[PDB]
Amino acid sequence: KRITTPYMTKYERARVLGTRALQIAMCAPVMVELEGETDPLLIAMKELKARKIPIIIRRYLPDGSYEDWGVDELIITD
Amino acid sequence: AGILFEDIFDVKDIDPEGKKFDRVSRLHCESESFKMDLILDVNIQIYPVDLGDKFRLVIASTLYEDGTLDDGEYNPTDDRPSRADQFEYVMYGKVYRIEGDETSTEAATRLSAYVSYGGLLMRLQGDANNLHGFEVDSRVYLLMKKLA
Amino acid sequence: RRKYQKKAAACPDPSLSVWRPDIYFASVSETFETKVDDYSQEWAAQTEK
Repeated sequence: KRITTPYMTKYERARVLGTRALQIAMCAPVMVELEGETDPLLIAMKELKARKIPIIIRRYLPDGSYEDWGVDELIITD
Repeated sequence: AGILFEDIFDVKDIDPEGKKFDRVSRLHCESESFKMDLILDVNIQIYPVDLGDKFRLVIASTLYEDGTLDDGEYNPTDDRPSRADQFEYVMYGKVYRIEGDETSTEAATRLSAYVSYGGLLMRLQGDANNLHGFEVDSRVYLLMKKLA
Repeated sequence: RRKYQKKAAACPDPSLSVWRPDIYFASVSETFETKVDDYSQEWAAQTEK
């Protein structure tokens, strides 16, 4: 188990959507077929809701020892 | 046929609380046959109405005399025999609240109907079986025709 | 002796204190469980009537 919580921490989703808009901004393979708008800020919702995020989130526990979390393992919800 | 209620009506007193609008009157009217009671708003501009006037009332769940419940959206060009062609006054509607019965009631006599037609309020009361079919989220079409 | 010394210790320490509310479900604090309980037995008896 983990002494963190499977649940969506707003800073995580926000910052890593910034990271993914960076990713597809620069040279990065297009996983989800870009249905029009080239901008990955508008396709970032598509990335996430299609779960094309192999990104490794290094949640850091009190000091040093961390966790790693792929964003699908959370409770991303409305 | 889907007459959810019907009655004949004449009015007793029009506005008992001053005239405080422009396009509406707040009617207070009573039935004779059954001891119902109608409080209703009626645009007097495009439908003048007086005190001593009499009119028959009905409240349908559809205006088709085939009684089928097919309604997507009023399409203005269409024409076929509907229940309106004998009346003089239409209003779409929605019933949103039925009050009078609190607990497991041993005699549910007085039950009220609360309807507002897109902004015009209507209050009718009566028994607790005649006034049935009236669920929540229950569209009805008020109809009316002044009778001599 | 045992019979008595059983009923001597505190109503155990708060839920929030032993169970971290992130992991474990339903980790409410005292003056909020009283609230949800308030409304539970205050609405049901209301709505049925």
